[PDB]
Amino acid sequence: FTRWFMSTNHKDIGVLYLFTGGLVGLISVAFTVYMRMELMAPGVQFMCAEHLESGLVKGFFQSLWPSAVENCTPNGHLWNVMITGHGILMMFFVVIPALFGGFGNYFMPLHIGAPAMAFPRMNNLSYWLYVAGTSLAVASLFAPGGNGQLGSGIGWVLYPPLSTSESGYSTDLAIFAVHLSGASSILGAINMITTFLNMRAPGMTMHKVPLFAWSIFVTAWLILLALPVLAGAITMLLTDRNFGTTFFQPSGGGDPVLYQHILWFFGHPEVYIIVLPAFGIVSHVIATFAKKPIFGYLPMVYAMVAIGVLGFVVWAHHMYTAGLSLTQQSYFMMATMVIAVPTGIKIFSWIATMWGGSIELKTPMLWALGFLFLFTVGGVTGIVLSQASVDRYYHDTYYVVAHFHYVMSLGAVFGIFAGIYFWIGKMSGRQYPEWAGKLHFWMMFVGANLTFFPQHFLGRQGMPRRYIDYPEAFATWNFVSSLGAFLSFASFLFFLGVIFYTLTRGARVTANNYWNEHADTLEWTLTSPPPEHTF
Amino acid sequence: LEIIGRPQPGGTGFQPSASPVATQIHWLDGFILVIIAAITIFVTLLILYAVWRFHEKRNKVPARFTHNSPLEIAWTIVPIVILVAIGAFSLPVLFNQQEIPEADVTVKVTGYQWYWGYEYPDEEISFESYMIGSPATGGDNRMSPEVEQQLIEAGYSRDEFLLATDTAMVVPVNKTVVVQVTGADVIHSWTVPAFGVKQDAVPGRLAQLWFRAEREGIFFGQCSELCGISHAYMPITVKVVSEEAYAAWLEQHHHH
Ligand code: HEA
Ligand code: HEA
Ligand SMILES: CCCCCCCCCCO[C@@H]1O[C@H](CO)[C@@H](O[C@H]2O[C@H](CO)[C@@H](O)[C@H](O)[C@H]2O)[C@H](O)[C@H]1O
Ligand SMILES: CCCCCCCCCCO[C@@H]1O[C@H](CO)[C@@H](O[C@H]2O[C@H](CO)[C@@H](O)[C@H](O)[C@H]2O)[C@H](O)[C@H]1O
Ligand SMILES: CCCCCCCCCCO[C@@H]1O[C@H](CO)[C@@H](O[C@H]2O[C@H](CO)[C@@H](O)[C@H](O)[C@H]2O)[C@H](O)[C@H]1O
Ligand SMILES: CCCCCCCCCCCCC
Ligand SMILES: CCCCCCCCCCCCC
Ligand SMILES: CCCC[C@@H](O)[C@@H](O)CO
Ligand SMILES: [Ca+2]
Ligand SMILES: [Cl-]
Ligand SMILES: [Cu+]
Ligand SMILES: [Cu+]
Ligand SMILES: [Cu+]
Ligand SMILES: [Mg+2]
Ligand SMILES: [O-]
Repeated sequence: FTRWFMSTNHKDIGVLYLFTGGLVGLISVAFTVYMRMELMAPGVQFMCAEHLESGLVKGFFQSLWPSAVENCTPNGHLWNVMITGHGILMMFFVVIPALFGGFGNYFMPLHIGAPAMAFPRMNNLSYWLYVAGTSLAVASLFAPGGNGQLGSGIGWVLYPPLSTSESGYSTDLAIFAVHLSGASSILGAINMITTFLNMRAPGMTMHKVPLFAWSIFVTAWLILLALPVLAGAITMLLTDRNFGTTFFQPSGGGDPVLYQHILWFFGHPEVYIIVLPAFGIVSHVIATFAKKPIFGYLPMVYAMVAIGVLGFVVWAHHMYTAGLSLTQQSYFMMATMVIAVPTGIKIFSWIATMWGGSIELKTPMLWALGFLFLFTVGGVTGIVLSQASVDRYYHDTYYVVAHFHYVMSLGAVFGIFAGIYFWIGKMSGRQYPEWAGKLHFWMMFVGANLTFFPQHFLGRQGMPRRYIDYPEAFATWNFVSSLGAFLSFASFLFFLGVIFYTLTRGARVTANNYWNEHADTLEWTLTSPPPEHTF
Repeated sequence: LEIIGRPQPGGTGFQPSASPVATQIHWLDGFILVIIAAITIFVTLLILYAVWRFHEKRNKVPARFTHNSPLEIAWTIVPIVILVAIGAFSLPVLFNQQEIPEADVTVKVTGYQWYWGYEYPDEEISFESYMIGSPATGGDNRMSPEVEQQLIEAGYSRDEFLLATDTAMVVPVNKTVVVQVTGADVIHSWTVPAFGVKQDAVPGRLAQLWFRAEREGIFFGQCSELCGISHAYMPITVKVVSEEAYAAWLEQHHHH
C-alpha cells in the first residue's frame, strides 16, 4: 500500500531508499549497455541521426538495432546525453541513496541502540526529495536540449561555458534535479548526526560504536560541507543561463575555471561520501566471516576521520591540465599522495582481521574479498594519476575511466552487494539461496574485470573520454570491454531474479542471528525482521 | 613522412615517444608501474594465502588478536617511504614539463566548435584545421568512399580516419616549440600523446605548453575536453620536418 511512502520509521525509509536506488541503478546500468553496444566496434551503428525523424517510441526501438555505416549519420548529441545521464544517475541517485539513505537509515540507529531517529518527518521528506530529484533528472532527458534535440550532452560535472550555452531548458531541469538531491542528502546528514550524538543507548560510548555507524557519521559531516558548495556552483550556472550573470563568461569578465574549483571542492568529497559506508560494511562482514574481531578498531575510526578531513584539500588533482600554476600542481600532488596512506592502509587491517581467523566463504564474504582486490587495483592507478607529470598524458582518457570504475564504482557496488546478502534475511525474514549468491558474485567478478581492465590499455594508447566513436586501432580492447559489460548486465539481471526469488519464496529466517556469534552488533540481537519498535 | 604518433591495433602501452618530456613520462610511469604491480600482487597473494591457510576447515578455532605494533609501524612507514621515493623522481619531471623555455617556434592555437585554428605570430601564418570527413571537407563525420579518397590524397590511408586533418601544424625537428592555447567558445583541450603534452583551451585564458620533437614524422592528438556534439571529431595533426622543409612550407604561405 501507499502506507509505505508515508512512513517515518527509519527501517521503512531505509527499505524505500534501497529499492529505489536499485531501480535507478537498473536504468543507469541499462544506459551503459547501450553505451557499450556503440563502443563495441569502430564506426557509428546505433546512434544514427536518421532515428530522430521517427517518433520518440519508434526512434527508441530503431536505435537498438545496428545500421550499416552508410545508413547511419553519427549523432554525437545522443552519446553525450547518455553518458551524462549515466553519470548523474549514479553519482546523485543510485549509490549514496543505497548506502547512506538505505543501509545508513536502516542500520546505524540499530547499531547505536537508538529506538528512533531525531527527525523521522525530516527523514521521510529526504526520501521524497530524492524521488523528485530523480524524476527531474529523468525528465531532463526528454526536454528540449542541446543542438535542437532532447537532453543535455554536458558531462556529469556540467563544465561551463558548455553547460551555460547548451540550448533549451533540459540543463535547467538537471540543475534542479541536483539541487533536490543535495537537499535530500543534507536533511539525511542532519538526521544522522543528531541521532548519532543524542540517541545512543546508555552504555553505548563513542569508543563502543560499531565501525558502520562511524562510517555513516563521518559521511554525514562530509555531506554538510560539500553539498552546500555544490549548490553554490550550480546556482551560478543557473544565473549565467537565465538571469544575466557572467560568473563563468569571459565576455562579462568571468572565468570558467572558477566553476571547476567550486565544483571539485564538492567533487572530491563526493567520492569519499560514496565509499565510506562501503568501508563500514566491509568491516562488519569480514569480522563476521573471519570469526574474528576487527583488527585495529581505533586506527580504523581515525583513518576514516583523516580521509574525510583530507578529502577537502585535494580537489585540484582534477584540474592538472586546466591551467594551474606549477606551485598549485605540486601542492595538490603532495596532499593527494598523503591521503593515500590512511586509505591504502585500512586494506592491511582488513587482511590482518582475516589472518588467524576461521574463514567462511559465504556470499557476503566473497563480495568483501572482491572489494579488497578491486579497491586496491583502483586505488593504485589513483596514485599514478596523482603524479601531475603523468596525469598530463592520462587526463581525459579511458585510463581515468578505468581508475574510477575500480576504486569507486565497483567498490561501492561490491559494498552494496555485500550489504544486501549480509542483511537481506534480517530486513525481510527470508534468506537468499547460497549457490545463487556465489554464482552472482563470480559472474559479476569476471564481467567487471573484463569491462574495466582493458580500459587501462585504451587510455595508455590515448583514447579520450566522452567519444561516440574512435580510431580503428582502439577496436580490440573496446570489443573486450563491451563483452565484459554484457556479462555484468546478465549478472545483474540474475541478481534481480535472486532478490525476487528471495523475497517471494526464500527460506524462512527463524533466528535473530542467522550467521554466527562474531556478528556481535545489536541488529543480530533483534528478531528477523526487527519489531516495529526496537529496543 | 612516417606515421609515428598514433594508436596501434590491440596496443597496451603508451604511444611512441618523440620528445624528451614524453620519454620522461614513459620512464616515470614504468617505474610506478613496477611498484604498483608489486603492491597489487602482494595484496592479492596475502588474501589468497589467508583464505587457504585460515579457512574454517583448516583453522577451526579463530585467534582474537586486534593489535601488532611493529607490523602496524612497518605497514605505515613503508607506504610513506614508497610515496616519497616516487615524489622524488616525479617532481623534477613535473618541473621540466611546466617551466616554459625560450621558443624557437611559436604557435598560437585556438579551439573552436569543432576545429582548431593555428597562428604563427612570427610568420604571419594562420589557418584552420578540420577533420578529414567533417562537414568542412564535405563529409558528415563517418567513413565513406569520398572520405577514404580524401585521406589518400592528403598522404594518409583509411586507418588514419578520425585522426587526420585537412591541414597540419608543421614544425622543424629538434627545435623548441612553444604552443599558446586558448578556447574561442567552450573549453577544448589540445594534446599530442607522442609529445607528452596536454593543455586545456579555456575561453578568456592563454596557457602555454612546450615540446621539442626528436624525430621527423606525423603525430596525432584528439580534443580532450568535452565540447559538445563533435567533440569526437576535431583532431590534431602535427608534422615534424627538417629545418629546410619547414622553411619551404613557410615560403609556400608567403604572400608577395
Ligand atoms: C572511491 C572513491 C575514490 C577513491 C578512494 C580514489 C582514490 C584515489 N584517487 Fe581517484 N578518482 C575518483 C574516485 C576515487 N579515487 C573519481 C570518481 C575520479 C574521476 C571523476 C571524473 O573525472 O569523472 C577520480 C580521479 C582521480 C584523479 C584525476 C584524474 C584525471 O582526471 O586526470 C586523480 C589524480 O591524482 C586521482 C587520484 C587518486 C589517488 C592518489 C587515490 C588514493 O587515495 C588511492 C590510495 C591507494 C590505494 C587504496 C591502493 C592500495 C594501497 C595499499 C595496499 C598500500 C598503501 C601504499 C601506498 C599508498 C604507497 N583520482
Ligand atoms: C557508482 C558509480 C558508477 C557505476 C556503478 C558505473 C557503472 C558502469 N559504467 Fe560508468 N561512469 C560513472 C559512474 C559509474 N558507472 C561516471 C561518473 C561516469 C562519467 C560520466 C561523464 O563522462 O560525465 C561514467 C562513465 C562511463 C564510461 C565512459 C563514458 C565516456 O567517457 O564516453 C563508460 C564506458 O564504458 C562506463 C561504463 C559503465 C558500465 C559498463 C558500468 C556497469 O554496467 C558495470 C557493471 C555493474 C553492474 C551490473 C552493477 C551495478 C549495481 C548498482 C549500480 C547498484 C544498484 C543498487 C542496488 C542494487 C541497491 N561508464
Ligand atoms: C552589416 C551586416 C549585418 C550583419 C548582421 C547579421 C548577424 C549574424 C548573427 C550571427 O549569429 C549566428 O547565428 C547562427 C544561427 O543561429 C549560428 O549558427 C549556428 O546555428 C545554426 C543553426 O541555427 C547551425 O547550422 C550552425 O552550424 C551554428 O554555427 C552562428 O554560429 C552565429 O554566429
Ligand atoms: C603489511 C601487510 C600485512 C598484512 C596483514 C597480515 C599479517 C598479520 C600477521 C599477524 O601477526 C600475528 O600477530 C599476533 C598479535 O600481535 C601475534 O600473536 C602474539 O600476541 C598475541 C596477543 O597477545 C597472543 O595472543 C599470541 O599468543 C602471540 O603469539 C602472532 O604471533 C603474529 O603472528
Ligand atoms: C559583413 C560580414 C558579415 C558576416 C557574414 C558571415 C557569414 C558566414 C558565417 C558562416 O558561419 C559559420 O557557419 C558554419 C556552418 O553552419 C559553422 O560551422 C559549424 O557547424 C558545422 C555543421 O554542424 C560544424 O561541422 C562546424 O564544426 C561548426 O563550426 C561555423 O561555426 C560558423 O562560423
Ligand atoms: C545483421 C545485424 C546483426 C544482428 C545483431 C543485432 C543484435 C541487437 C541486440 C539488441 C538487444 C537489446 C539489448
Ligand atoms: C595494477 C594496475 C595496472 C594497470 C595498467 C596496465 C598496464 C599494462 C602495461 C603494458 C605495457 C606494454 C609495453
Ligand atoms: C622561409 C620563408 C620566410 C618568409 C617570411 O618572410 C615569412 O614567414 C614572413 O611572413
Ligand atoms: Ca560503434
Ligand atoms: Cl525512526
Ligand atoms: Cu578527487
Ligand atoms: Cu573540442
Ligand atoms: Cu572536445
Ligand atoms: Mg578535462
Ligand atoms: O574523485
